[PDB]
Amino acid sequence: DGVGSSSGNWHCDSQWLGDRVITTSTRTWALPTYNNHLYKQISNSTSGGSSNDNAYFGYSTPWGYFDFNRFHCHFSPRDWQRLINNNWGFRPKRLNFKLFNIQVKEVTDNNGVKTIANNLTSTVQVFTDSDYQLPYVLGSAHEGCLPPFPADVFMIPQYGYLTLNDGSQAVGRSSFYCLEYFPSQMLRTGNNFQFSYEFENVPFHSSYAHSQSLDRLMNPLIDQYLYYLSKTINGQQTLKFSVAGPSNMAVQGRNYIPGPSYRQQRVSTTVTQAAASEFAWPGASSWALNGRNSLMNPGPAMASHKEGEDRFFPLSGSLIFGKQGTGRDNVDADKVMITNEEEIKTTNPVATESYGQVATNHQSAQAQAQTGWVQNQGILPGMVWQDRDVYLQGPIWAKIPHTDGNFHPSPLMGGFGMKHPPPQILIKNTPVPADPPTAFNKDKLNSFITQYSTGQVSVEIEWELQKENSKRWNPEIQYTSNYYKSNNVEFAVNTEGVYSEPRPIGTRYLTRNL
Amino acid sequence: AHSQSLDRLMNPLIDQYLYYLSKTINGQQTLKFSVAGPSNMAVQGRNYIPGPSYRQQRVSTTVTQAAASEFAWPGASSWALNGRNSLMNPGPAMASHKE
Amino acid sequence: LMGGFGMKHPPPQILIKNTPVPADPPTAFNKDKLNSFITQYSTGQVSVEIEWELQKENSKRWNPEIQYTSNYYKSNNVEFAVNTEGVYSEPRPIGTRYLTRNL
Repeated sequence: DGVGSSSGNWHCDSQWLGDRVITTSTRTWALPTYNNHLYKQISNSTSGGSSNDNAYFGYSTPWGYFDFNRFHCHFSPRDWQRLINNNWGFRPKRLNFKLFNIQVKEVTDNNGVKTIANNLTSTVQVFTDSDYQLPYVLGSAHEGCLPPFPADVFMIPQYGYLTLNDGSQAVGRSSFYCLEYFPSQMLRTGNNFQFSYEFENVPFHSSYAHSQSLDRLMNPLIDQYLYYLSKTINGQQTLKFSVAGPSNMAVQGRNYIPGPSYRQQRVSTTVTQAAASEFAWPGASSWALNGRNSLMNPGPAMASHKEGEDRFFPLSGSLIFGKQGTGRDNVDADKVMITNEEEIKTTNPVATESYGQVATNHQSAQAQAQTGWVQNQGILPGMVWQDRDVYLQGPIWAKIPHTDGNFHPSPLMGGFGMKHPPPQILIKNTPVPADPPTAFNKDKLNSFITQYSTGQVSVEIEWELQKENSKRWNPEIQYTSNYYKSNNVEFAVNTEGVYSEPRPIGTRYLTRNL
Repeated sequence: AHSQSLDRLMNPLIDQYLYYLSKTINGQQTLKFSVAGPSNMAVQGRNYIPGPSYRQQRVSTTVTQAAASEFAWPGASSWALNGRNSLMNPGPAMASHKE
Repeated sequence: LMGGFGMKHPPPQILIKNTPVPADPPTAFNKDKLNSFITQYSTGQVSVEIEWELQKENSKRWNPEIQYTSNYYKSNNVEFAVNTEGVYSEPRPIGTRYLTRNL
């Protein structure tokens, strides 16, 4: 429109209908100039790294991008509490995104002092990768998302991507992408940008915990009409059979079995434990691709620990969040928040235990029957399992890789897997050259006016709800704040205005039968 | 042919908001955690993992290699059906060799 | 208890704030919330119009009523006016109960 007219209003609210909840969040963003308007080839050689498992090749772009792939970007703690305490499931339906109130500033430095002024004629470029023609980086748990607290002003992360690499070198199959080779809208201070997106059909997330275990689905009062091998010896091959009943539930015939497993090493959170060695990488569970070892993290959805063993967690089978103010490198256990998936112990195997035992020979009068531990078990017919729970500060969705085949493409870090997820939204400040020389020079200009941009961003997502119809008589487990006095209110600001999330919040508090 | 690898789908410029177990000992169970970022891509959390496998024995096409035994059948990867051994051929789709 | 009209739904609170305008951010991404802002303030005009309903007096009282009135006697300043330095002052509290009616 014009310089003196706002191009949008501040929309931040949650609307709770019967089977739907609509979340709207608005944030103020700041966008600097990245790479000084240049594309730069990057690799482990340019970052000084030399281990082959950490080798890479790719490019850093002068473009930024908008990321809102975390639940706390849309749900307040109270809204999250309502969702998890009142619904058996939820899933995103549609998306509305807006950019408005664009403000481009120029920075001039004379001597140790910088002056900031408006550049009303400068432009900012925005486009969406609706055709998914660029590498998708929103499927990784990267920082730079919209802040959970609406009052926080955030910096737009720089967009970068990786391609095929051989050590620090590239190959002929490696691809280079120029983001200026895409049509993009150019916005001055009076312009705004908006688009709508429809989520593809995805299953409802399981925001419930099973009230029954897979091995306890039988009637505890009635025998089965099936027999099991009880005895074998007299005290001669004396085969004896008995009815499987309530007194021996472990040997009863069952129609379904627990889901797959990929065993994790076990770590205790108890201080004054002596470790026998440094094992964080040597003892790690891991998968190899083209000679590169990657850590299995978080791996298949498995129960974090057995009943009563909350002190143990899988070495890399659980999401680890950092508390507010936590450092980047080598922080203590009390500075991080270790999530656990104990709710899925009713259907999924324990992460730090073998799946089971399998016969490994033919027993005879000369050879005793032998069994072997199954540390990793693939998918078998009749298996049932629960996917990893999602969290308030955890990811929402991920892009299913474009491959010939996949099985249960639920993101392993939690969330909804989609072939066509919300498109990447890329933003960049248009370069503004400084005064050029009065004589023609064919070289590309390298002198630009120092600029940055700021504005507001709004994203609205409609969520579909799956209401609970339980006939359970006794009250359910519910997420609740603790009344006991404390120096600060949980999920609030401190005396210095710092917002903090004191604990990870799952979704599985209500119960339903298996 | 894919222009990206499954273990290199992250942004090479931005850290993850997830932590991994870095250290354990002092040099006492001293648990230490660090942010998974571009400097250590191998330990970053990932949503998808490579497909299944059924390991094959490795053969070199280079002449003047000495083999330790006749292994074309004894070293073979194989599946059994009703007491009959059949060669795993060509088996699951797997990369023929490393880079 | 301090005087006035009690309402379950009084005039709503009107809240106003200057939108923060960040200063120049660093050229390398940092996940922390921005703490460098351009120093700003805002000014403008505000208008409020209120319609009041009146209850007229229908007294049959014969003698004149008590009325609030200014005092004619000379003074250095006019009551409810500005001083020589332009300072406006309210010299006394003024109630509302001067007219009379039967009990």
